[PDB]
Order: sequence, then structure tokens, then C-alpha cells
Amino acid sequence: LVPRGSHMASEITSLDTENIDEILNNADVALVNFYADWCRFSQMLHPIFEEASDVIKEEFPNENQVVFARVDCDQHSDIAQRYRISKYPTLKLFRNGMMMKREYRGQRSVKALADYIRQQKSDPIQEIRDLAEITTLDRSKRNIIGYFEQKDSDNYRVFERVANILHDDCAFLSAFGDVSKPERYSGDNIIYKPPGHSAPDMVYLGAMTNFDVTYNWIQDKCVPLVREITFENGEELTEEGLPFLILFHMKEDTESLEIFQNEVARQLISEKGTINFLHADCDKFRHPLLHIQKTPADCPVIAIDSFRHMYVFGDFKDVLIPGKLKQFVFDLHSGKLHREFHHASSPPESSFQKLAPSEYRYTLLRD
Repeated sequence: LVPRGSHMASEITSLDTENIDEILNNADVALVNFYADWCRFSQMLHPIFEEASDVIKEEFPNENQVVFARVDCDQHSDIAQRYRISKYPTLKLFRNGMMMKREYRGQRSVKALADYIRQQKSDPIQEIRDLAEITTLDRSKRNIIGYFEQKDSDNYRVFERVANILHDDCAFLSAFGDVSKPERYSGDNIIYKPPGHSAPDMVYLGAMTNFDVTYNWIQDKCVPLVREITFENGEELTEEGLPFLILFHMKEDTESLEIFQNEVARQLISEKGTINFLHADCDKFRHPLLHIQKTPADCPVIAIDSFRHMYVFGDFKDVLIPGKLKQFVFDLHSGKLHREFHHASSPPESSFQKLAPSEYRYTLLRD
């Protein structure tokens, strides 16, 4: 192949089909830049990526502690397809060869990049010294507690792997030895504490030596049916490629959230892979709410954002009427919502398209 004017050089390790599995599998944490020579955003990233690497290597000198690599997606389309690359540059985090769900989507600076790896390499598990601390757990979030006889054990090593992968989705806590023995009657145990004080504890019954099964059970508790959309996760949620069904509500309005999650669970399971069920704090999402001429005072508001348009569910109470919510999402897919929108008039434009990966930040790849 005859080099182009955009031909580049970098000391960052280049991944290819022959070396990728071994390099990634053996890296406790790896940050991989999927890029293309002709991408202006990739071009500006490269020197930032390299300096960040040098900074981080100085703090993590040991082999396979933190590995920085890159993938030329033009030269290795199989690797790009393997990881479902849809934009350049894409920064994926791996742990022991496993790709993490969250990409690096933050500031493209040496400092923000090094901060990120520092946070990710940090131990996320908080060890309990006194079993009285379980009573004072903040039940406004998800908590997973592992009780082990010994930190130097296969059970804890599985738990450590899982916590490292899911710390951004749940709070992990540990308890060992004599602190842990009172709750260790039948051996080591893993307990999920759901948010609130009206939900009982849930106990893991699988093999704690089995990373695959233990990961699946914990990850299942970490993912609700109706996810909260935030400014942080908005890009990721748009990238799942599904239109949004959104409850906008006040943070203190727990009642309408509960009603919504129950009616979704009751009516929309068939639509699981056809629309994304979400809720959003209406004070934080006042700008999207202006797209549908609503204010926090109008909430609770149920809306659809198709990434072309936004549609309003008539009146929140109607969600209690047995067919209504399902008909709303059916009317989306049939084109009826668009057809029947009334003040020939176009419905208002999508607001959440603005949180999707932007041509002002990436080279976007065609569907």
C-alpha cells in the first residue's frame, strides 16, 4: 500500500489481528484509541493520547498495569467491526480483555485522560470494619456487600473482578474475617441491597468461584428496566439506536416514577428491543422540556423522542388506563403520532439528538 499525505507515526503500540488478543487479555486495564488517519478528530487526539500515556506510565510502571494502544480502523476493519466502532476516535476501556460498557467521552486533555485512568485503576470496594455500618448504608443508591472469610481467596478474586467492572453502576462493599464471620454461617456470601427500606435483601445463590455467573447476577441487579438518563450517559444511551420513551418528573416525585416503571413492566415488555425506557429529572432537563413547551410545573410528563421529533403523551393519569401506554409506542412505529400531530404541521424537533455523538466531536460512520 502506497502511503498517503496523512501517513502518521506514533510510539503507542499498534494493535493488529495477530497481537490484539494477547495484549488486551494480559492488560489489567487497557485504553485503546480506535481511529483513522483521515479523521481530523483522531489527528488532534494522537499527541494528547501519547502524552497522557507517558504521564500514566510514570505512575503505573509495572508491566500490564495500564496498557495504552491504538487501532487503525482502515487497516484493521475486522477489529473495528469486532468492537462495533461507529465513530472516530473511539476510546474503549478493557479489563483483562473484556470491553467495558462505558467509553471515555470526557475532555480530550492530558489531565482529564490521566484523571480518568487514575479513577478507573482505583480500588472501588469499601471495606467494612464494623457490621453496624450496614445499618447506616445510604439506601438512596444500589449497594452490593460481599462477606468473605479471606481476602486471599478465589471467591474474593471473582468479587474483585466484578466490582472493578461495575463500580460505575453500583457501590461495592466487603467484609472479612471476624468482622464477616457472624454473617458467614453457610460460608462466603454476596448480598444485594436494593434502594429504599421496603425492598428485602437479595442473596446470590450461584457459585462464587464462577466469574461468569457471579457477574451475570450482579449486573442483573445493577440494570433497572427504566434507566435514568443524565448528561453523563446521554451519548451512550443515544448510541443504542432506539427512540426514547421518557418520564420527566421532579426528583421528589417518586410516586409517578413508581407508577411509570410498573406500567412499563406491565405493558411494554414486548417493546424491550424496540424503544428505550427512561426517566429524567425535570429540573436538569428543562431545555428538552422546552422543545415540547413544558415546564417542571407540567410534570409528570411522558414523552417520546424519536431523534427526529418529540411527542407528548396526553395526560399522565391516562398511563393507568390499560391499553394507553402501549398504544402510544405503537402509534410511534406506525407513523400515526407524526400524522396526527396538531397544534400538515410538523411535530417539534428531537431534543435528545443533541446529546448523541456529534459531527463537531467525531467522524461519524454511516448506519
